[PDB]
Amino acid sequence: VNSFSGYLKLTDNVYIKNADIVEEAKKVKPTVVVNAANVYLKHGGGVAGALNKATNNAMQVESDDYIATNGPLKVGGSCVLSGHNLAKHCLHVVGPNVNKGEDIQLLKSAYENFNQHEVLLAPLLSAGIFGADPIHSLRVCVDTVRTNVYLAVFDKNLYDKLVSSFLE
Ligand SMILES: Nc1ncnc2c1ncn2[C@@H]1O[C@H](COP(=O)(O)OP(=O)(O)OC[C@H]2O[C@H](Oc3ccc4c(C(F)(F)F)cc(=O)oc4c3)[C@H](O)[C@@H]2O)[C@@H](O)[C@H]1O
Repeated sequence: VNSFSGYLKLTDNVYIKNADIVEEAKKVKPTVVVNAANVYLKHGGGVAGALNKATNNAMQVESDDYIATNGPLKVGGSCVLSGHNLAKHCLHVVGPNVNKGEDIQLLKSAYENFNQHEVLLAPLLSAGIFGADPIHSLRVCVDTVRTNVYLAVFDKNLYDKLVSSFLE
């Protein structure tokens, strides 16, 4: 249905809201919801952990099946799997793990996957356990994605810092 509302428009195509991406998915019912994944699609926490939990582990079983057939993803790569009860499709995207020393330029490649989809509900890739600077991730998203991206930022403190950092 893609009935997004409450988002602050940052650019022609990038929108931001302070919300839980799970809550937004069940209110919006988007065509595509983005997961901030690892290369093994092991959904152990953060966005992935919340999305998986909202699918009742169904997302995890499907993801294991994908990994069993294709093997781990590449950092910066993606794969289109089922959205289950949250969306039509889930676009799993692997941002770089900057904490481990992975190349942050792979964050451009990660966001580039967004361009194959007309509208996405998405988180800030690599901005959590992967330790990428939140402002930088939003900048690469803005500089990279040309389709319509609705970013759900769970943390209010981070949301206010991104809005003022961008719209100011
Ligand atoms: N519900 C939400 N809705 C909207 N936005 C949200 C939401 N929740 C977070 N964000 C925000 O999204 C942005 C991205 O953060 P993420 O950490 O989800 O993604 P990432 O940085 O690209 O790293 C990718 C990895 O994370 C996941 O693995 C883990 C594993 C363990 C933990 C643990 C702990 F078990 F070790 F303790 C604590 C923890 O907090 O997170 C983990 C992530 C996933 O399997 C992948 O391997 C941040 O700005 C965050 O603040």
